[PDB]
Amino acid sequence: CYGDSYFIDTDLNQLKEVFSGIKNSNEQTPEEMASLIADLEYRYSWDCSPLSMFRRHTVYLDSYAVINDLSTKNEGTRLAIKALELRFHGAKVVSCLAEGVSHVIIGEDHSRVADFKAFRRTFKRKFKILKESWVTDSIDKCELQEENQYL
Amino acid sequence: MERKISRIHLVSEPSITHFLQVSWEKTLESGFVITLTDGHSAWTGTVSESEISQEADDMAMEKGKYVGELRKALLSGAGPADVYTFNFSKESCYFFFEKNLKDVSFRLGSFNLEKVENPAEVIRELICYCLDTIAENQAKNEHLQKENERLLRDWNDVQGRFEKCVSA
Repeated sequence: CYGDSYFIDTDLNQLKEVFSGIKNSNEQTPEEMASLIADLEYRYSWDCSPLSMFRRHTVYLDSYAVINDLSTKNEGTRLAIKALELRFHGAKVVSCLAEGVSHVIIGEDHSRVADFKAFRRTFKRKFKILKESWVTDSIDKCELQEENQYL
Repeated sequence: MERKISRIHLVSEPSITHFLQVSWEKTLESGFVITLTDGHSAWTGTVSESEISQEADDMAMEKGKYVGELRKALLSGAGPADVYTFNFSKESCYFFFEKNLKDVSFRLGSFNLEKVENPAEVIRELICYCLDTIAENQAKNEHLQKENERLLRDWNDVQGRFEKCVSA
């Protein structure tokens, strides 16, 4: 129905053109899209790219003074930029500490670490506690550095 | 040319504080000038490299560490660091600062003082220097506030630009 063909092969420019052929499509919801992203990656080993390798991980930040409170944002600190960078790397940034959260980032302050640990022990699936420097280094490697040294 | 003002207490009249000014040109090694004032009458004195060398001969200890001890005693006024007491016999003209370590006492130095004919001049120049410093610091404070506001504005702009780039 669009420009692309069945039999003959197609090159970069051709693809561009056929995309320009289709007007738009906005019938999907974000969840769905992300799901499909992951799916195709798993189907065709798309995770080798420098980015999007965080797509399979949900990331929470200690950007709030009160855990699971949305009215005490601590904007104005490096933590915020860190979070945004995680988002740029495809990490699913989660405002709420849900049981499905995989990664949690903690800054220079460790006062609440114990609480985090408790929550982990409460959850059926445990999430490793990570510091802010981990990613700040891993970016240069564009790869998932071992978390043990940064545990 | 630099100088410093500090507040010291006298054992004889504890209720009433006295004010001590120490002025030096380049470094304390060459020498300096000291004045003591109390709002009515003031005394002055001088020290040269020869005097510090004689005192260092008396105490037989490093020149620089003596100089630093004097710096803390006369300028820092750091109470937490081993408080010590400045006594003064006015008639005998003997202003000495005794060091009181735990269960140990030392005589840190000996001095002589002379009464200036006009204490008004010194007690005016002191406060005049003070007001000049206040004005200079207020000006520098305003400049720093302006520059800090600029920095905050730039930080906000950069944060917004980063956010827009990631969204795109």
